[PDB]
Amino acid sequence: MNVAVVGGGISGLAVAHHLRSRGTDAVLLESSARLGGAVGTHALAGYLVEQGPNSFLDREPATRALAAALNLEGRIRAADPAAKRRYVYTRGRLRSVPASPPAFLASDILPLGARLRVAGELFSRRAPEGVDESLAAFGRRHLGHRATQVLLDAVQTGIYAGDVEQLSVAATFPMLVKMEREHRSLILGAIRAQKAQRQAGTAPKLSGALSTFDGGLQVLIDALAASLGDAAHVGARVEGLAREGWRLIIEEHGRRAELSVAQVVLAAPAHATAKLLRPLDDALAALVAGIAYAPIAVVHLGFDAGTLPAPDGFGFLVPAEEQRRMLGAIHASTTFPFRAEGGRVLYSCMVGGARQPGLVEQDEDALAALAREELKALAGVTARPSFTRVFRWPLGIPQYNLGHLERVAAIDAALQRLPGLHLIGNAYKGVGLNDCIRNAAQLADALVA
Ligand SMILES: Cc1cc2nc3c(=O)[nH]c(=O)nc-3n(C[C@H](O)[C@H](O)[C@H](O)COP(=O)(O)OP(=O)(O)OC[C@H]3O[C@@H](n4cnc5c(N)ncnc54)[C@H](O)[C@@H]3O)c2cc1C
Ligand SMILES: O=C(O)c1cc(Oc2ccc(C(F)(F)F)cc2Cl)ccc1[N+](=O)[O-]
Repeated sequence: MNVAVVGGGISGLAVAHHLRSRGTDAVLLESSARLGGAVGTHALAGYLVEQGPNSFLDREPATRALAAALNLEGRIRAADPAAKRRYVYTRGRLRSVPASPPAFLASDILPLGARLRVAGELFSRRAPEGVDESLAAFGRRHLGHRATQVLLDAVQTGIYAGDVEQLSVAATFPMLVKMEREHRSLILGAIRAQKAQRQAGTAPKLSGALSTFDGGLQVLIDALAASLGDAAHVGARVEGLAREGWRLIIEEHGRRAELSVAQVVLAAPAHATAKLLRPLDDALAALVAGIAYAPIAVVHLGFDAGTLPAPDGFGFLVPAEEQRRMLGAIHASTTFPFRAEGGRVLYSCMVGGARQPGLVEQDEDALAALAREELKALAGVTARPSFTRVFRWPLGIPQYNLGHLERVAAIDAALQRLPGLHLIGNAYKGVGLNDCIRNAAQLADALVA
């Protein structure tokens, strides 16, 4: 009858909520003093600043179903007035990322032969057979070297803070690999997909717009916390589990307690879930423990109204070949004007990632100085900030590197030999908010069986 959920980030919260909304009592245990995990918005100095995540793409049904179940649909906010441009630092300046194929062919984002080579994606050679090919290898084959170096590397940085040479395209971009399987060429697949839809409606159509909530993504967290209420325990570290069924040893209020449930859902990060799995299956815990994370810091810089202009666009990204100490920045106030009061301008700068993890081990003063130097060199920002807030995440973002899918497949096969045990979270089948929520609901539905 009962389920324990371990971990209270978006995945754990969404699993417990979906179980309870279908009449399965779930208890959730969070080791921290607060729910949310990576998600957290802070009201400071006239800003709403985001701990980690800033937005979701309003294209996932599960996230809309969850907002509806939580009476949040009217609190969903779209991606700013202007602010539809993306920039990439390449060849000495911030350069606008073209949004259409005709704008791309006329653009200076890449040299002429390299743009012509992107059009030659029509003639892409077959994928290597039976090979878990990298993102960078995938790009060279489809796009050319220049487009991969600067453009695909940028896209990858904004989502995973990873290494383009190490990421599995099949794990990181399932839909690109599927289109490749069906159509070889991505351009061909798109032409054909447009033909298909243009040949022949109850619920409203999802815009795919870059979205958040009126008070940040904290609104979603506060709402899950209020929905679960007593069923979700804060400052409850799980330090053991074993068969009996399933018994959890919990450390709440500085003391030991025990809990007995029919089924356990582990929604903690790979390193923490591996620690719990070790006494049950050493080989399984090693698989789980082998999932790499990339460290990441966010440096928020607030500016008094008038001291600099409002930066155009959602933000910018910087390719690894540029050999810079910053990954990119939002443009938080341009994108979402409600997250800053009285004309104040907020940048949220991202530092670290897979290729420079050591920068995240620096102190906040040094990270703020780094962000200011880089923002000067790349964006031309000379003004002095009146606000500074640094968050460091050095358990960082899961890296779906070569061999990831076969790892997760072997993680799944080991879980079958352990009835009533289940994994969920950003480590396995999707890093983003939307993936976590969709995967969370899908597990919850399958448990009521
Ligand atoms: C800076 C950055 C920017 C991001 N931007 C975006 C973006 O804008 N869009 C997007 O879609 N995604 C974004 N993400 C990714 C996304 O936010 C995360 O993948 C997601 O929030 C992770 O949720 P989770 O529930 O799976 O894990 P977590 O949030 O890490 O939650 C796991 C929880 O389990 C707890 N725990 C660990 N051990 C125990 C224990 N033994 N007992 C009890 N509890 C335990 C931890 O305290 C933690 O709170 C971003 C991430 C980073 C950090
Ligand atoms: O969403 C992006 O792709 C984007 C992300 C940025 O910052 C990050 C946000 C989140 C992460 C994450 F998720 F990897 F932690 C990395 C970075 Cl560099 C900056 C700029 C952009 N952009 O499109 O112009």
